[PDB]
Parts: sequence; C-alpha cells; structure tokens
Amino acid sequence: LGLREIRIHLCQRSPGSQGVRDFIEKRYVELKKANPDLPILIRECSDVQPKLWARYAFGQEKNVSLNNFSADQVTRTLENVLSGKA
Amino acid sequence: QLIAVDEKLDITTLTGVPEEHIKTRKVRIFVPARNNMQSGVNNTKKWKMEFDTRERWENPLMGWSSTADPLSNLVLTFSTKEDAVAFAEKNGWSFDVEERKVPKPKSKSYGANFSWNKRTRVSTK
Amino acid sequence: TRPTIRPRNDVVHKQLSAFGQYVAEILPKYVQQVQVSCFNELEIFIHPDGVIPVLTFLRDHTNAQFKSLADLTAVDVPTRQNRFEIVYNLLSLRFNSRIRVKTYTDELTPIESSVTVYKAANWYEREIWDMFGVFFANHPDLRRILTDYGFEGHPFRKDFPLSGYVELRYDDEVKRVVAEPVELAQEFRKFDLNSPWEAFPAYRQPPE
Amino acid sequence: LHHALIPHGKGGRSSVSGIVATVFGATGFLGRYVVNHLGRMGSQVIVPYRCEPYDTMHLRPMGDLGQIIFMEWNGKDKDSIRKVVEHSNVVINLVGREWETKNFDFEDVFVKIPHAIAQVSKEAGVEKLIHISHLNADIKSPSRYLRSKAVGEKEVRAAFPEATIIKPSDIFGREDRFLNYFASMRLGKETVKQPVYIVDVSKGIINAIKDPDAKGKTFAFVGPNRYLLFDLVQYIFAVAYRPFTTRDKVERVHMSDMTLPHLPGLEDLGIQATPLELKAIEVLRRHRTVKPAKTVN
Amino acid sequence: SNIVVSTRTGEVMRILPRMHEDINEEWISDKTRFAYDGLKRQRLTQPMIRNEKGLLTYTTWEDALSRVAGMLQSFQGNDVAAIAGGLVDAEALVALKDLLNRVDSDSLCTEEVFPTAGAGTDLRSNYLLNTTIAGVEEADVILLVGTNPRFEAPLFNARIRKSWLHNDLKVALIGSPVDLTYRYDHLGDSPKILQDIASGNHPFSQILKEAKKPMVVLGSSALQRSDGTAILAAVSNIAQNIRLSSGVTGDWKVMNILHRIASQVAALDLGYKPGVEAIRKNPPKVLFLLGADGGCITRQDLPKDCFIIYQGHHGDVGAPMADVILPGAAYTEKSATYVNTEGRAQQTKVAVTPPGLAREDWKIIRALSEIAGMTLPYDTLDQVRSRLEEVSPNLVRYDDVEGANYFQQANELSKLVNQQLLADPLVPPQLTIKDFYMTDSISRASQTMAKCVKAVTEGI
Amino acid sequence: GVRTSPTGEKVTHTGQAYDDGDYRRVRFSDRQKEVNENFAIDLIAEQPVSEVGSRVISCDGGGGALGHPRVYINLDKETKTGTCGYCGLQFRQPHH
Amino acid sequence: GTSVKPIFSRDMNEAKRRVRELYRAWYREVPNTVHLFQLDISVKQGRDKVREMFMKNAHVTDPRVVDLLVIKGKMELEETINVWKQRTHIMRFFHETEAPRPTDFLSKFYVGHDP
Ligand SMILES: NC(=O)C1=CN([C@@H]2O[C@H](COP(=O)(O)OP(=O)(O)OC[C@H]3O[C@@H](n4cnc5c(N)ncnc54)[C@H](OP(=O)(O)O)[C@@H]3O)[C@@H](O)[C@H]2O)C=CC1
Ligand SMILES: [Zn+2]
Repeated sequence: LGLREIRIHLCQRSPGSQGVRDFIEKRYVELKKANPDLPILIRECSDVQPKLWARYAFGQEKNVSLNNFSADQVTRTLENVLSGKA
Repeated sequence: QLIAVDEKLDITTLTGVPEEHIKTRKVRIFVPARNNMQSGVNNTKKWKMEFDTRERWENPLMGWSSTADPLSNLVLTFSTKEDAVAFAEKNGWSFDVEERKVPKPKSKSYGANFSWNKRTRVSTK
Repeated sequence: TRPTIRPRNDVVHKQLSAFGQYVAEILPKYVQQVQVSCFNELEIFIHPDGVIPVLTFLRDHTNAQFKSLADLTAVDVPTRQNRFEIVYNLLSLRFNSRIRVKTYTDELTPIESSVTVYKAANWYEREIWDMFGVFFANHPDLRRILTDYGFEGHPFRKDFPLSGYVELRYDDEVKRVVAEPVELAQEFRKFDLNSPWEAFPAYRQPPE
Repeated sequence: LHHALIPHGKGGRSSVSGIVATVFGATGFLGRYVVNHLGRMGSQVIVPYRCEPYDTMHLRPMGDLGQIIFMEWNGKDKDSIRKVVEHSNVVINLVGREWETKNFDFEDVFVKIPHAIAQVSKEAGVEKLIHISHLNADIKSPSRYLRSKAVGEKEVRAAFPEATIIKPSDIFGREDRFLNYFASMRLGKETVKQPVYIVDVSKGIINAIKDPDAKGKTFAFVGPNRYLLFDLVQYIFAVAYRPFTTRDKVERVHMSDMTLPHLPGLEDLGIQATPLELKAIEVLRRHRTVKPAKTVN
Repeated sequence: SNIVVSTRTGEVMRILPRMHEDINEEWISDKTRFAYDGLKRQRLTQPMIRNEKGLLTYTTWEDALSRVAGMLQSFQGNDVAAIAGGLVDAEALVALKDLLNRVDSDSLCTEEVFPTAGAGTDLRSNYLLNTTIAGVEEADVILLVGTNPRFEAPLFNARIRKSWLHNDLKVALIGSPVDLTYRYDHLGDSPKILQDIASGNHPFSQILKEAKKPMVVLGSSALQRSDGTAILAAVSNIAQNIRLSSGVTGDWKVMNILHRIASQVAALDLGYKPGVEAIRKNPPKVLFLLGADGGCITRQDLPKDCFIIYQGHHGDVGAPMADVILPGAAYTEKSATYVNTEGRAQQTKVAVTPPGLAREDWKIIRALSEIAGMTLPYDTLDQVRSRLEEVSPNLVRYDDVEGANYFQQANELSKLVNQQLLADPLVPPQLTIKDFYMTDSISRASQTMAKCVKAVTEGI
Repeated sequence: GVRTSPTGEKVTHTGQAYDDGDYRRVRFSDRQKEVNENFAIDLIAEQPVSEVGSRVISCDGGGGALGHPRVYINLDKETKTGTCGYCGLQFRQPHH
Repeated sequence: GTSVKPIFSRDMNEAKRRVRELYRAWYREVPNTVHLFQLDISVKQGRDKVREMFMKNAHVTDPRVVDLLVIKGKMELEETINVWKQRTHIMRFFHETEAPRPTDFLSKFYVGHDP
C-alpha cells in the first residue's frame, strides 16, 4: 500500500500523448510542489501507448493506459494512484 | 497449377541445423566499419551477417584455442539490408540490424590555409 | 599486347554471338539472356520451365547437336530471392563447340529432371540434391550419393559451417561408432584477406 | 582452484573438466568403463600399469590428445605410487584379484596395496580418494576374500579419513565374471543375489567424484531386484537358448547378498539402477548359436 | 566513442576507433586506445569468501551465492543498500534495483553526486548534454563552468576545438585556468561570478545576450563539491535569463550537463539516487558494491559486522573490504547497454568471454535472486531488455539522441531551496595531464598507463 | 644460456616453466622436456660491434641472396649503436 | 496472392494424407528393424522414437515444406529397409552417449556462459 515511485511514459509527437504532455507543461510543477519526496519519473515512449506505472512496496507494480486522455483525466488518474483509492 | 498459399516463409525444419543453434543464436546484420589503419573504402560496400561470439578456451596440450560452437566462422554477404533480413527471417534466426554509416560530405578549401583574418591559417605546410 | 597477355580470338567471338542470337530467336518463350565472355564462352539464361525443351533442342537440332553433357552443377548465392542457380555444360562434337545453360530455383521449387534428355544427368542431379537440397521432379531414384547415411543438412550451402555439426568416434561402453556435437581442439583460423583499394575498375558497380 | 584446473568447454572430448584422476587397476573390467567415462568429458587420466602396454592399448582412443598418460608401477614400491599420484586431485582404487597368486595373496591385494595407495595419496595432498570394497565384506566372513576386503576398508579409512568407500555386489556386464561365468558351466533355491549393472557403477563413481558431500561416506551399489540363485541361473540359461575359481568363488557365490538399508546407494547419487532384464540379452547374445525369473522384494 | 576490439584466438590484441560522425568522428582517446592492457591484470576469476582466519579464499558459486542469499533473506528494508560504480551496465543496474526492491529497499546509490533538489532526475533534460556533441558545431558562444573538458571528455573538447577553429567559436571558462589547446576568455575562479552573470553586472552577460546560439556547459566535477545545488541553480538562472531576454530562438536547448563516468546517465534514468548520502543517513547492515571502487564508503561509515558484497572484474580498493567476492564481466566480455552524456544509449558486443568462473553481471544477480527465493521475471538478455523498456523506454533505442525539453519546469523547481555558495574556487580534479591516465580500475591496472604517468612526471 | 626452475625444470629461451601447482608437469614423468640449449639472445650478444667510416651502412646478413633483405642503417647517433632489424648485428662510427 | 508451384500436394489435406502413409510405413517397419539389426531396444521405444521424430515437425503449416519432409522421411525409410545403414546409424537416433543437458537457469549458470 506504500507508494514508492511513479513513472509516466509519454511520446513526443503522437496525438494520443497530447493531453499528457499538456498536463506536464501545465501542472507537473505543482504536483512536485505537493510531493517533494515522491519520484515522478518522466520518460519517452516511441510509437507506443502512453502509460502510467506505479510501484508499491516489495516491488509490486501496476500500470494504466493514458491513450487519448486529456489533462483532467490524467490528473484524476494520478490523484487516484496517489490516494490509493480504486 | 498454383497453390496460392499466403504465409511467411520458414525453412527451419529442412536445413538440418540443431535445435539450440536456431533459437539461441543472435545474428548481426551490418555494413562493416572501415579499418582505421587504411584509407580505402572498398571493404565498406556490402552487408554482412555474423553470429554472436561464444566461448573460446585453451587446449591443455599445446595451448591452442578451442571452440565448441560450429558457427564461429560463418559470415554471409548480401547486396542490401533487405536481403539479409529475408535470409535471417526464413532461416529462423533472431537478428539485430544496424543502419549503414556514411561519411558526411565535407567542405575543403586549399585557399583557407592562408587566411587574412580567420583561424584556419596554418603555421606550417 | 606483349607476351604476358592472353591473346584473343575474334572469329570465335563472332560465331558464338551469332549462334546465341540464333538460339534466342528460335526459343523466345524461355530465353531471357544471352552472353559471350571475353574468353569466348557462350551462356544462355533461361526460365526454369524451359529446362526440358531448350536442352532437347540443343541436343537434337541439326544446327546444334550438343550431344554430350559435360557437367551439371549448382551455385548457392544467398543474397538472391531464388537462392540456387543450375548450370548445364554441353559439348557438341559435330561443330567442336561448347555451350552453357543457366536457370534458377529456390529451396521449395522443384526443377524438372533432365535424365530423359541426357542419361548422364542422373548422378549429377543426385549430387545436387545431396549438396544443395534442390529437388528434381520425375527423377528415377533421387537419394543421397556423397554424404553419410542419415546425414542432416546440405553441406555445399553457404550457411552450412565448414566443420559441420557432428563428429564421429568409437565408444567402448556401447561398443560402436557414435556421433557427438563437434568440438575442435584448435578452431579454424578465419583470415580477413580482402584489401580495400578495389582492383578492377571495369567491374565497378554504380554507387546507388 | 588453480586456474589451469578451472572447467572449460561444453563437457566434450576436447573440453576441460578440471579433474586429474589416477586410476589404479584401470586395465580390468570396471577400469575401462571408469576411464571411458572420465575421458569423454575431457579429464586428464593417469593410468598406472604393470602388464604389457599391449594390454593397455584399448584405452588409447578413450581421450583426446595428451589426456591419457600411461606410467609403469608395481604395488610393492611406494616410490612408483608417489610418482603416479603426484599431480592428481582424485585417486581411484580399482585394484583386485579374484584368486590367489604366488606373488600376491589376498592380503597384499586388498590390504597392503590399498593402504599404501591411501597413505601416499594423503602425503601427496590428493584431495579425493575413492576405494572399492565388496557389499558382503565383514570381518567374520568364512572367505578370505571378504575378510581381507573388510580389513582393507578399515585401513583405508584409517589412512584417508576423507575417503569415499563404494561397496558393490556382483557386477553384471559385457566383460563380467557373473553372467559369463554362469553361462560357461555347459545348487540354489536358498541363495539370494542382488546384481548391479557395470555402467551404473561407473556413473556412481563419477558422481561421487563430482558430489562435494560424499567425502567420508560409504556407499552400497546394488541392483533393483533380488533374485534367488536357482531362478537367476534358469533365466540366464533361457536367455542363451540352451538346455538347463578353485574354492573361494564357489563359497562367495553360494552365500547370500547382505542388506544394508542404512547406507546410501545409487539413488543418493542421482542414478536409477538398470534392471538385469534390459542387459541380459546384450551380455549373453554371444553365447547363442521374456519369461523373467521370479523376484523377491 | 565507438570502437573496434581486435581479438585473436580468444585474446584482445588492440583497440581501434570506429567512425561515428556524431560522437567521436574518427578519433579515440589515449586512455581508450591503450588502457586495454589493464584487462589482463588483477582480474577476479573465482568466487571468494572469508575463512575462519579472516582471509579471502576461493569457493564455488553455490557456496558464495548461498551465503549472500542467507543475509539477503535475514535483513530487509533500510538495512540493505547498494552502490553502483562507474563501469556498470544498465542490465545489471536494473537487475540489482529489482532485487533490492523485492526486499523493500530503495537505497540504490551511485558514487557520482547529482543534486536531487527540485526536479532532480525526474526530468531527463535536467542532467543531459542537451545540445548534443554535434550541436557544438552550431553554437557561437560557449561558457564552461567548473570543468576540464580536455581530460574529462577528450572528444568533446576536440569538437570544441574544431568549432573554435572553423566556426570562430567564442569560449569562456569559469574555474581554474587550465590549458585547453585553444585560447579562451578566463572570467575568474569564484562561483560568485556566475551570480554576477546571473544578475547582469558582468559584461559576459551582454556577450551571452547578443548570441544567437549560446551554450552553457556545467561539469559533474563541479557538482560533487557540496555546492552542486547552488551551482546548478546559478547556471539554470543564467540560462533562463538568456532565454527570457533573447527569446525563444527555436529548440536550441542552451542548458547542458557534462558527465564523467559511463554508468551515470543509465543509473539516473533507472531511478538510482545520485550520491551516497542515503547510506550515510541510514547505515546498512548488508551492502552491495556493484563495481564500486571510488572508496567513498569505508568500513568506518558502516556498523560493526556489516556484510559487504563486491561484484566486479578487478581487484581494487573495493575487493579487500568485502566478505564475499562475485567475479563479473568487463565491458569487452558482455553485450551491455551504456548511455553517454548526451542521453544516447548504445550496446557493446562480446569480444571474448570472461576468464575463469566469472559470469555476466545481470546473470549473477538473477541467480542470486533465484537462490534467495525472490526469482526475477526475466531469464534471457532479451527479457532483461524488455524490463529495461518497461522501466525507461529510452534504453532500447540504440542510436537516438532527441528528447523533450523540460527546462522551464526544472528552472521553476530549482528556485525553492536557497542553498548558499561557498567561498571556495572551482578547482577541477584533472588539473594536468598526469592526472588523466589513471581514473578507473582498468586504468589503474594498466602498465601502459603507468608508463605514461612515469614519462609525463619525468621525461627523457 | 639455460636456467633451472626452483622445482627443477629447465627454463626455455621464451621463459616457459610450469609452476609448482601445475598438474601438466605430469606429462614429463618417465620422459624428458625438450629444451634447445643455444639461446639466440646470448649468442647475438657476443658478436663484436663492427666499425665503419660512413654515416650509413648496409646489411644483408651475409651470403648475399642467402641472407635477409638488404637494409640501410643510420649511424648519426653516438649515444647508441645501429642494429640490423633482421640479423641483430651492430654497427657504429669510430668514436674518438 | 503469391502463387507457387506445387511439389506433390495442392493443399494441406493431401500433405496430411502423405504424412499418414509415411507414418504407417514406419510403424510397420519398426519391428523388422529391431530384429534385423539385433538392436537392444524394444519395439515400443522404437515406435515411440518414430512418433517423437514425427512430432518434432508438427508445427509446419506449409504443404511444400511438409511434402519435402515426407520425401526425406521416405528416403530415410528406404535406407533403413534396404539395410544400407548400419547399427550405428540406427542407434544415432537415441544419443545414448551424450551427457544430459540441464534446461534450468541455475545449472546453465553454473556450467558456463552458454545461454
Ligand atoms: N564382481 C565384480 O566385478 C565386483 C568387483 N569388486 C571390486 O571391484 C575392483 C575392480 O573390479 P574388476 O574390474 O572386476 O577386477 P579385474 O580383475 O577385472 O581388474 C582388477 C585390476 O586390478 C589390477 N591388479 C590386480 N592385481 C594386481 C596386482 N597384484 N598389482 C597391481 N595391479 C593389480 C589388474 O591389472 P593387471 O591385469 O595388469 O593385473 C586389474 O587391472 C576390484 O577391487 C574388485 O575387488 C567389487 C564387487 C564385485
Ligand atoms: Zn643484418
């Protein structure tokens, strides 16, 4: 139940990652303001779906898809992951 | 008179190659780099297929170099990268392809050796 | 052209070019190319479907009578879509001449057997099947002729390794000769002999 | 581990297994199989011989070039033993005679020679020693063979505490003296026999060499099935298609094979014992020109 | 730099440059060329354990792996930690990270320090040479801060020299006045000069304002000096002033970080914590040394009877302090992924196999995980690369250098903490050529490097 | 100039000798180790230095076509002597 | 598309019928091979080996490959029936001298560098 790190794999040019990119360029800083000790890694996919990876204690990982998500949708998904609610 | 079958070509079962020398090897498809000791480029024209390097050990008598993999000296030549990919695919070998490296065109000017105000002026010739 | 250079014969060159054009005119259904080399050797490149007609013509026509089959063999070129090229060498005693016929196939396309045209082809075709894996249709008895019984693979293929995959020894536990995966006390030494600085400008390929 | 003794290759003829083995009694029945097993994986084998080299010629093709080294020795001298085992990391003792000779009685063959081998090997720093005794070796045996076997086993243990003792029953194989001896006769119903295949014993010796935990242990190599002597001989004669060695062998063959459940066997060394019904034809086919015997478990 | 290893009968004979127009053109460094001699000396060949006397003695893989696995099972959480050295590949890095995560440990550290305040390693461009090596040929002004590119990155300095010669590039340096083989403008030694440039008092601020393609390069050696946060903040402030005053010329990517070791960028990509401070805060009782030979952690900084495992290929300062030694493979003996200072991932190929009982490093970690009851999902090199793709998908694109620019976010996050600068001039570690030959365990084992050091120290 | 190992084996001109822990020594038991007694380095070290009154000398190893390829050696350096790259013979100008 | 010249079979069913004919012939021949070569194996394990060698190629979905395999198997059967092979050739199918190779990751780790 203890979150350790999260990973956002977004693509540079594909339209499906568009909203995700927006989220970063709009809100990532504020997120890093609220969570100064959580590693939020941002990495680059290529011709792949956007994805969000969440790592919990003892190496368990869960991933969710971010294809065609808007900034509001990715914000909601990230709040759900951070809070732990299903 | 024509089957008109639609499937990817696979001749693995007909070549007599042992099972573990098909799905365990990794072939490399590449244009060999020019030997830096020389200037000739005639050895950088064709595509090569070569297998992964395996263990070499010392012969207890005479200290020679001994191997146990039969494909250690197998190098194939191809006109294009597509030919090599087709051969490797039909033979059931997993491959890594590297794109051809080409020297970029350079601007050469002998007159720049003797420059009024640039740094290209040479101190000796 | 002083004494170290091979002399050339223009009369034979002209004669072979004329006979090549003649053969191409007579059999346009199968002939794709005709060539005469600088040392006066004529080769005819044909479609695989014309192996039996063309050969029959060259054996039976009054102006050819190539009655002797000197050699039949195959060449493996992995870079081509059709891997194997099949080469027929024919000798005519009536006109004291030689000719070469080439065709092509891959690992899965049968080639017609020419034993009905030349009896000599029989063993040659067996050898081809033994060494390259080319199947010949309507062969009286096609089977291995050079390799050991139960030998796997076709050793004259380019991707076949030089020392093969198995070696033989005598085992005293089972009291017989057994086959095991090959292990060499000294690996064959691969040499990189080709130099840069191309040797022959006349054969330079376009830089594409 | 002395880099020159680090294993290399794929465990084949020209591989290096890291085993330097001195095999005493390599010119006999079990020795040829042991040397073949050692040499097919690329170990270095030192063969001491006292016979003519002609009698050792059949061991030459058993290893790669240089992997089999023949040296002369005699059991009465400790210097030859020392020079034969100087460079080995494992020593195997297969020395044994099934009869008494004017120059070597049972005491020299089974007590003095093994004791000398063990003592010299311990002095030379040999890491592993493997010694073969009999399954039915006990001190109070009516036969001098098994009595000397037991005494020699005790003295080998005294000289080499880390020695591995392998005790086997009658061994049946292509060059044996069990099946061939029973087929050359051309009493029972109370003697029980437990024969073991030769290849099983060879693999057991090899795995004991390779097993790091079989240092001071004692093993008993026995077959899967126990037969009565009468029915075993009946089966032997049936397989040959034919109608149904002074004193010590008779008394040893009339006695029953002991049972030692507390001792580890072939299964502890990862070997499945081959039944006699699979190899009887192989051994006895040369005696010619299905109805297997009843077993007691 | 791309190279060709020449081998014969299972032995490395020499190293030659392999042509890459974007990285090293046609040249290599003297260390790159001649330090292969060190691969033949002080090599780890067999597993080793401590005997009852306290001395390292040989043993089998089974015994050493069982001893390591027993302690891995006994301890967990913050009691387990690992340090990664300068020659470690991405496969072994991700394998060790997964193994320590399976025991609920997050203290995966490197010896090279990068400031973690602000964005840290969350934004890749925060720790990359964003202009790329080739992009130096397009710049018209460059500012070097606290680095000696001549000995830290010889081919990068060669590219700077080429641009200086052919493009009339203007070069200025903050730090000690080293010899760079070209004439540059020394602005001084004090870090406070950056502040002046960040404020606009210094005339070089006007020089940078007029530039069309300005470039600022900061070395990691200036980041190791405990001022790294403040130094990075000042450089980011200068770059932000440039972008704000001169506007957005394009995707020029002014900011740059020049790295020194080959394993740092892959470790930062995979989520390793840069620096070894987390070990100091929470001393562990089981410590993994993955080729770590910088000596930044001694047995004094660890509790009594700490279990130390060294995995590597050379016997150096890291091996004699360890309880268990696991012999790994050198870079010429494996197919491994390394990411250079630009963020470009490249793979090596097997030239020879490891000597003795040495094995591939990720295979060692996987075997250890299986023996310890924590088997990792991957079994082949392809599956390890699939895991690498899952963790950071830029590690499987093997010649790509293009990436996103998140400079604005990093610059906004770098303004939170206000660490002060020290009154201590920037002094690079590679002051002169005699300090260039011996930098890693392979170089220190090289007899040719020893000859070079001797010749430069006294010449004949 | 042959030497002996601390074990007792002869050391070849290439410096080869099995160490004490090497099992391979067993190949020489009841046999011998083939060693060439004439060391070429010591034999070429005994040749006198030839004196020539020229700055450049030529060497072909003696015997004309039975020697080695003909090479030219510069003798301007007085610190050392010129040495043939095939034969090992030495040349010098008459210093003092 | 991709029209190709047949070897013997127009589709998969004819190839399967030829495969079944070849398998029937091998199954009939096995006891004769065991008796005539004086082999030390049983008829049961000989037929098991025949079945295993047939199942090794069970993944092929191309009729040309299938009937080339059938041609090769018929060649092998003709070699066996005419006693052109020796006992060694017949016994080579069983690899009774080759040491067992572990498929486990740990064992391959222990023995060497080969994956
Ligand atoms: N029934 C069986 O086969 C089983 C065997 N036993 C034990 O297993 C061991 C080996 O068995 P096995 O192979 O069948 O026996 P063998 O008779 O076939 O050979 C024994 C070896 O010991 C050598 N040897 C015998 N006497 C002397 C001697 N006085 N000096 C030097 N060498 C000698 C022989 O060499 P050479 O020919 O030159 O004389 C021979 O090579 C023996 O110790 C035996 O007692 C264990 C249970 C039963
Ligand atoms: Zn000379």
